[PDB]
Amino acid sequence: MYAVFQSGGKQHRVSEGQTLRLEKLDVETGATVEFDKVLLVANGEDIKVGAPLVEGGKIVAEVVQHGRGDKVKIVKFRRRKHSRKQQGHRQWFTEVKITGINA
Amino acid sequence: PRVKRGVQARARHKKVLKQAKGYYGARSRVYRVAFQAVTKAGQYAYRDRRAKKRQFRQLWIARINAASRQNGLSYSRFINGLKKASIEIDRKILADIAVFDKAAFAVLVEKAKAAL
Amino acid sequence: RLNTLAPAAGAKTSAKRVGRGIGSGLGKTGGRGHKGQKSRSGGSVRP
Amino acid sequence: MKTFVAKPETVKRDWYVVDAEGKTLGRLASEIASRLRGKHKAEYTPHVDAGDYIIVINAEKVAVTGNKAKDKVYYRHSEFPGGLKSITFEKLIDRKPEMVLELAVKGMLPRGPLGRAMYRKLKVYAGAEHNHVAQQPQVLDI
Amino acid sequence: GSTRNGRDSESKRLGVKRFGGESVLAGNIIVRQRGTKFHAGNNVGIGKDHTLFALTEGKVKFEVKGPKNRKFVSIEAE
RNA sequence: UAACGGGGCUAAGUAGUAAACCGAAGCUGCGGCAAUACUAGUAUUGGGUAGGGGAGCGUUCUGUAAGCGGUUGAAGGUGU
RNA sequence: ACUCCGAAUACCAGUAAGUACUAUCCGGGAGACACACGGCGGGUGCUAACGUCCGUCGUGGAGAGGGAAACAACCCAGAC
RNA sequence: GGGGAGUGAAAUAGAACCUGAAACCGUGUACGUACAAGCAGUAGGAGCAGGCUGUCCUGUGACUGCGUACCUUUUGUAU
Repeated sequence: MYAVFQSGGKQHRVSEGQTLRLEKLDVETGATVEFDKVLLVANGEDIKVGAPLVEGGKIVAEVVQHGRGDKVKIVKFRRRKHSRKQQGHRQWFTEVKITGINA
Repeated sequence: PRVKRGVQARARHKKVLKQAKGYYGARSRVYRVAFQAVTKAGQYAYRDRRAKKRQFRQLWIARINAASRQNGLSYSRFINGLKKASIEIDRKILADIAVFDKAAFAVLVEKAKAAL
Repeated sequence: RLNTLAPAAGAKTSAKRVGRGIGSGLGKTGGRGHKGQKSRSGGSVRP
Repeated sequence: MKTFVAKPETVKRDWYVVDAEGKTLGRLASEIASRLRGKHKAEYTPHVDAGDYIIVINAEKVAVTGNKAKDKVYYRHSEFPGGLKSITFEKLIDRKPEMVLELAVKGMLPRGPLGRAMYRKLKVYAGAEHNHVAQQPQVLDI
Repeated sequence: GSTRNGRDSESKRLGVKRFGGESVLAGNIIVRQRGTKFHAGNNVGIGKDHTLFALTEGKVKFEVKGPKNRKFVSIEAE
């Protein structure tokens, strides 16, 4: 059984017991989070498709960790024009473990 | 007071050289070539972080088109169908479904056909 | 207390150091522009 | 998380047999070319040959519209000075039937290592027979 | 292999300096002209170079008047 | 070849009609940073050469310091 | 380099709404005064030139991204 | 010239002698590489090899997309 939900600005096909990193959520570590916006549930041949959302769709998950992702370096370099610029980036994430998928 | 540049001068050079590990020839050994190399790698990395988002979406669309056409609908008609059916599943998921759950894809296609 | 004294905010200002790279914003030409008399060492024009 | 990737080890490539007789060269070639890439599969991975073996029979019977039979010219340069060689469609169908379609497909496939690999999976034949009974090719109306 | 031409005077910035409806102080030059392209009407003087200027404060008014249908600049009391 | 980018095309050309879709660092979504206004939140803004302005990092040396750390291992070097 | 006539625009001024930190003034610091192409109005040239000289607007310069095969200066569009 | 022995706290402190960087040159090991076209990377990515224990880490990198160094000087430079 899997379901598709919307978190961050993104969609996530997820199954129970799946850890996955999302855009930072305003939730404490250890917390339960219930995602309301479920687009599709699938238990075997039985496929509930939302239009947009599945009616009683709820994915519950535990907040594992809030973290910073591995650094990205931004290099801007305009050749022959004496212009260069650097900038680091670490994107914040929330790790969530899916506990339950309610169809 | 007189400042000698050695210790810090080396640290800068070493930083770049460490970023140039794995490049061919001078590009991993020689600071003047490595620096140029590590800069162009950063430039490419910026351009490609954008273009990754384009490449992946093209791939999904190509896969969804394959799957839809196996289920007797064009990609173009399928997306319209889904829109009309108010199904807001992304191309990334659709393409995941087309590979991993062919039956569900067919359902979505049947829903899409009905909307058209 | 010799380790605790400090100038007023605004009192001290770092001098301009031309020709120390791109980031400073005074690299290369050192704010002299490109070529001409005024860019040359000893290239001032009599008021 | 990550988009699926077809694995060169795992990818299932099916044998098919296409009859070229009476088919527009180009229109035929474009379909074959897409099948060789595996654009027709949901597992289509650009860096992997997940395509299908295509046998073509009756390649000498491939059709062409207009005055293309007498006017379509195939060029080759030997790389010797003044080493350009021309043959028309009709003459190349006589000399080397199979080349006509193979050339068509080759153009429509990507350039480089993988694209050369894809073309390897095209087995064109002038007659009605082929040597790949053991591969048990399915008929395919392309 | 040369030009007998080459020459031209400096442009004399002639023209209407204050148009219809403009508020002018006494003295303000209104028109700079060569001859009386515009004639002086009420509350308007004419200089030696035929410069029309406001004799009084008010609003510039252009007007065709008279048997020759000549244009006149006047200052209207406002 | 070499005056469709190529294959190739008799429509995969040209004109049109209908309804789609693809398509950018544009717009939107989600997360984050900054400038400037306002009242921490809003609102706007953040391509950039010459150039102006602002804020910092690190180096040597002086005080702080006969303090503090150091042969139970300093500096330097080389990895993580 | 004629005018019995005569626009569109543009400009000057006034009145008025809405939007906008705009306009102006006085100081500190500059840089620049080789421009390019494209559109439009022209001179020159052959209504030749990736020619040349002006007017005006755009882009490039100092601007990435998508399109135009590839293509500063074209089309779309401004990259925290 | 070296290897032992011995000296020394230390002998990769042995006189070509404190530290002992880089260029540059070797030996060994892992992975790749003999149908493949270009600023040599980048985004992706199989396989293999080491760890640790496979929605890990490390090394390598078949294959795919994209991609003509830097500086200077210029209207404008892959040039």
